[PDB]
Amino acid sequence: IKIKEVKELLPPIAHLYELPISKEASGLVHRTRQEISDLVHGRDKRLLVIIGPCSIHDPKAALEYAERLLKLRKQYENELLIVMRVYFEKPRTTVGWKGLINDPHLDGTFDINFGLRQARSLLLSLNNMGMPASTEFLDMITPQYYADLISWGAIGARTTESQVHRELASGLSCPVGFKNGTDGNLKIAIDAIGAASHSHHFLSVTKAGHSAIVHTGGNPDCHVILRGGKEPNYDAEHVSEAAEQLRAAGVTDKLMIDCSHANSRKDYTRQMEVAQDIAAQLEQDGGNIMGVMVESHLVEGRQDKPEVYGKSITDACIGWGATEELLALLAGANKKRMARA
Amino acid sequence: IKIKEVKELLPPIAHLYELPISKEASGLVHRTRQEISDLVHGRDKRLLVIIGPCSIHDPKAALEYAERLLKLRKQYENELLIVMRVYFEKPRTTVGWKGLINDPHLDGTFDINFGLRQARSLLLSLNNMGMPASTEFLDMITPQYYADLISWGAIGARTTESQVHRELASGLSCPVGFKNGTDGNLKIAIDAIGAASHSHHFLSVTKAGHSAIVHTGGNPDCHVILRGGKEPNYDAEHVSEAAEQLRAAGVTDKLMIDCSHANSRKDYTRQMEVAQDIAAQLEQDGGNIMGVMVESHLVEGRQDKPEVYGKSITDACIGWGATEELLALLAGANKKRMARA
Amino acid sequence: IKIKEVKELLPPIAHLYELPISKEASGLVHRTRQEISDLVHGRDKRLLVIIGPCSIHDPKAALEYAERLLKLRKQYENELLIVMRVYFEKPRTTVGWKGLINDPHLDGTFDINFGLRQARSLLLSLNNMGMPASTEFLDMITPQYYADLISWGAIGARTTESQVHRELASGLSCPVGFKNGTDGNLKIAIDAIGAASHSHHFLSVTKAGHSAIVHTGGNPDCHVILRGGKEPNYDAEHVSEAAEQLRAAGVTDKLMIDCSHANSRKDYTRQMEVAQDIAAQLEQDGGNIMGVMVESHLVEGRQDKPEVYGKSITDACIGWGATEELLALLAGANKKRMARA
Amino acid sequence: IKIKEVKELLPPIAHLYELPISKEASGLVHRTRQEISDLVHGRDKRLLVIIGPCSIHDPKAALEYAERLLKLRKQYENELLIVMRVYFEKPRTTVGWKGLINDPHLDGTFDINFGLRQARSLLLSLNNMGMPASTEFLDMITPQYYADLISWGAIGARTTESQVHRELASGLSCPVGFKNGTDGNLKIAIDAIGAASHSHHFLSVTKAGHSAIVHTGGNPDCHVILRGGKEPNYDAEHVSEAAEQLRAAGVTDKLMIDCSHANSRKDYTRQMEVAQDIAAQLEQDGGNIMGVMVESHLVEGRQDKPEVYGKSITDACIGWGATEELLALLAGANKKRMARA
Ligand SMILES: [Mn+2]
Ligand SMILES: [Mn+2]
Ligand SMILES: [Mn+2]
Ligand SMILES: [Mn+2]
Repeated sequence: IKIKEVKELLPPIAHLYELPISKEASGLVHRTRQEISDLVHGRDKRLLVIIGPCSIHDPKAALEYAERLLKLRKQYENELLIVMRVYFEKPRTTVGWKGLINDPHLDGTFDINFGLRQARSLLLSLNNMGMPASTEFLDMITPQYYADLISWGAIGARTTESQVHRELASGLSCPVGFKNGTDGNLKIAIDAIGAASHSHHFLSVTKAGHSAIVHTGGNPDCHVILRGGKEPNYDAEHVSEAAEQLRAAGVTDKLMIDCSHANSRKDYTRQMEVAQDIAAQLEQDGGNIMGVMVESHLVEGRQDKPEVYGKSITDACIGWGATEELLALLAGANKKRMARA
Repeated sequence: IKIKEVKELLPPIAHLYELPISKEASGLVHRTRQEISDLVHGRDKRLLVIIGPCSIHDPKAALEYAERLLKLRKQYENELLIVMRVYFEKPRTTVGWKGLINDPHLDGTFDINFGLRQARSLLLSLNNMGMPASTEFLDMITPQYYADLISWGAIGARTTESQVHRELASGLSCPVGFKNGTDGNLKIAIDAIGAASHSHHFLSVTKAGHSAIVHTGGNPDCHVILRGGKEPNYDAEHVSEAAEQLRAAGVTDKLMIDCSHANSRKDYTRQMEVAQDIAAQLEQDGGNIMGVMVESHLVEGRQDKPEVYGKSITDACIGWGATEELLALLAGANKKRMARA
Repeated sequence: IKIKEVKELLPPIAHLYELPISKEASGLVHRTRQEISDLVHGRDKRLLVIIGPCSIHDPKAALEYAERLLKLRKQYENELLIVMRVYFEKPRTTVGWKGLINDPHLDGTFDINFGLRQARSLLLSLNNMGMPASTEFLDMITPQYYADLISWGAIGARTTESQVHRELASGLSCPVGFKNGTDGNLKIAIDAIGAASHSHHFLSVTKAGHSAIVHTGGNPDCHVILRGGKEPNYDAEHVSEAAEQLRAAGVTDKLMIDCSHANSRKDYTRQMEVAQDIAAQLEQDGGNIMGVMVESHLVEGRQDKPEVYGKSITDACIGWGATEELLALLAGANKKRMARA
Repeated sequence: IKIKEVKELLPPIAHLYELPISKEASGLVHRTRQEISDLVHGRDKRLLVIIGPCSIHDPKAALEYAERLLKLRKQYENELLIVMRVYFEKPRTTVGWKGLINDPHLDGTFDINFGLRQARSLLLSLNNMGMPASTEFLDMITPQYYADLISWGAIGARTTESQVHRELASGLSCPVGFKNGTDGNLKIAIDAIGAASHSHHFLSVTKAGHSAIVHTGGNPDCHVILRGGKEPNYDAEHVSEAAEQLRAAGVTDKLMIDCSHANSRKDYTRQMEVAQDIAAQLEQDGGNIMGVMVESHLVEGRQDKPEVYGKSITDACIGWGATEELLALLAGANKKRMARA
């Protein structure tokens, strides 16, 4: 009774067969993961910029966004390592649309086989055009379908404390950022990095769709993300305090700052103020900052229904023009940080 | 490449074949779930008491504990509905032993097939002798191996905000309690009840060990568990405030109070003080209280290595004598509440 | 031990997702099966003609063959029910190429996943143009990949006596012809119809690639195929004797005659002689004949290597010109049989 | 639609977990296989004697039979290599009971999971007491459940010509005997050896119950079994003709003779007469003979319903006293053949 239906799911290998990773995508992913690892461990001083839509609901608008962003990725490549946000899985406060995978037709039909196909296809097209991709890993089974095409992964604020999410991260091939908790707790993200760096044994699902025991090796390229709590936590004093806590736990004291969510108090117009503060830190010193996150789309704001093209149906985003402004600000500031060497 | 090995896992059907649920277990589970549902919705005024070890590491001692507890379950049955804690999965702050399923030989061999077998076998013997069982559902795959034998489930403080745990709960056949967050946030637990009461579509693993899309019906019997935060939250004034919030979200305002963890501040001896405060609430009014949780074993305290029989290797528990005292206290207090009707 | 390796196999559902059966193919298949069932039980007097290549080794040629045969299928539709031979699985006397599924690139690479995909795709294109398809079911696992597209099936002379093939036939949705044995034993085909008409329990593999127990309903539309032994068995006397045996076993006394294999002494130039004999039987009486089988391709003969387009690499076939002749012979003869209403 | 239901099947790993092969069973199987291989290729001149019930329908009687046979296996070990017949799969002419796996309760309930469990359990008890085991491999999926416990396999007369059976044999770790066809055709057995000695790619089912592509290495230890046809084929003249044909095909000219089935025809006691003829051949020369097959039980004859203990419900068997006599005859004769070294 509590389970109304069990439905057919295609295993990852079906999608892999139709959409094998190309040589060029495979090289881009490999390189971008190493370049990000370098930032995490303080070997390079470019700023990782994870930027793009709160959520992907329309592949067409995503590829249009990617095309515009790719120009800026290239233009700023000596200062910034730009990776697009390509988020397919959304955690809700209670209920709501959980993302393109879970319900790609945006109407309660839950066509997950289509969703996974469409996700893999978009990620392959992105990597093929030269745009690497990032996503939040929320589900335990979906990652086998597309993790080979992801250069950087997030664990959400709502799952940073979760032991199964820490286990998942311990087996991912990409670097992973763990967000502080929804009321501001940083210690859980520091503890997550500790957990995810270790080997684990746990149950998962293979590429062929069958359950198995997996033994992971640990992920050495995890870091923390500052995304606000009851109050914002992006400023120099908060960064300095986090770095101190990170060092005391013996993990990397390089961290990423989210300009959106609780750092902008859920007002997309405040993302630019955050980025201005970060720019000012980078100009002064800013040695503990390795990255920033930005919720950005073609058109600003949000809507309940997907009426307007290139506008978020989840958290409100800045628009394109404001995106060019914010990237130019961050690239100018980091150029100065990098020259201080 | 961050995956060191993938190992063979027996599907649930293998364990179900060797250990089918008996008529008597099945009847006990079905009726205990309905009895608890009645407490969650305020139809009955007995107190649900979830009591037993922080963790199971030794089935033999668990059965000895269960035989003692069964006499009290019977004695107090008009005032208390006593259900044993049989927790096979432990969330750690960073790393550590994750419980009997994950590493039943307590030595880092991760014999999960044996662990699942042993979990199911203990649960079946418990239900067969008349003692119903409760556990924390932490892993997404393990529950198909033994959920049929569980009368009440917990979602931990660290995972209440996790969407995949809310989805799990929405498909469970037992009532589920959601703990408030580790620093005291209640809202996430109230939100979880909202989420878990609804229907979801998500990926899970069948009894045959294959991935599938599952469509759940929603769980109408979820409630909150007060387990402390930065400060304890067990007293009347916290109960009253939680009840108000619960009513404002339109969900059940009957809740459970954990005498252990952050409500005792990690001093097991304080579980009795908490239970005394609860008793005084039940005596004065206590209409919003439907249950208590208690970490109890044969022998009090804790130890790092499993040297002493019937003594915890995880959180410190009260011993058997203090357990008899606490249950007498709660039964006398509730008998008065119940007479007020 | 003596297994050199185990390799990844996509389950049927992967192929069904990429190549769903169309409305029109589904209607054609349903219709053709009922029409054939009518022949098997003597409800209609058209002649079923199973005609085409010994084996498919080039889908392009097969589609060209089909487009030609389609014009004859339409032209003769009141006298003949023409169904194309689309055989993907070949039994060898010892070793040799086992067909397009087993080794589609014809070079010992055994790309079975490609082979299955290609088989399904050809079958679907055939049914979509209006040509129904027939095949030999030799393998126990391959049928789930394409049986939905097959209007008539054979069990080979080498497998008619095999219990696992009889079981298979008992669960197929198409009519099935059982060949007499390689030395001329007819009793095993009669026994096979008996067996295949009954319900069975046995092990098989689901559409999802998992082993299971299947309980079949029996196949009421089975019949015998006369294909020679030590000596040919196509003549009136053999037909009369077979009919008698069939009636004595209580099964349908309508049978099919193969013009090729041991009835032509493995000499493709002899197929026309057999068809002439059959025509003479239809002209005299021929009441126990419901069908013929013919090995036919664009170009006559055979070759060891696939050098010449539209020429067999297995048993030698008659060419297109000889095919037009044979069909016109059979249609003229059956028109007369049918007019004796 | 012609599938009335699909039912749950435990994979081999479930049975392997409850009944792992012991060290002693594993040593016995390994040793027996090699010893049989030595017979097949003429390195040792003991006679393989495959002896026991036509079919196993009662594990208790089978173990009692094995305890009696063991004493003779030991007594005759320098002359004879005695292996018990433990046949769980039976090919029927049309329909009938297909053996203990397919329907263990002998009542049309088709409890295959119980049947596979019982089969494995008996085979393990037999190997543990020191009695090695032989069986006919008829089904494609069942072997994974118990082949590890089999020292010699047969392919039946009915399936010798079947390509999927030849494939199966190519992947078996035991020596395999192929029977001549039901009407006496020896060539198909000789062709089967050729086939089974080669490497093949085909679809099969893994120990975890999932379909896969398998690549076999070929079985170098196959041989022919003379089991009669239109006429018996056990005498010196038939053996000499078979040896010649075997040598002309370039395979082993050491063969086995079945005393039962079409060699003894309608009189099971004629098995003794066949064995007397074989003994006389061994005394005279008999260089091409490497083994015999005998259908033998505690009690002679056969019955339709399993009313008498230790009596066949399939083909009629000689009784225990005749079994002692036949073994003594064969051992005395072979002792003389061997002394002519
Ligand atoms: Mn967002
Ligand atoms: Mn605890
Ligand atoms: Mn042919
Ligand atoms: Mn027999």
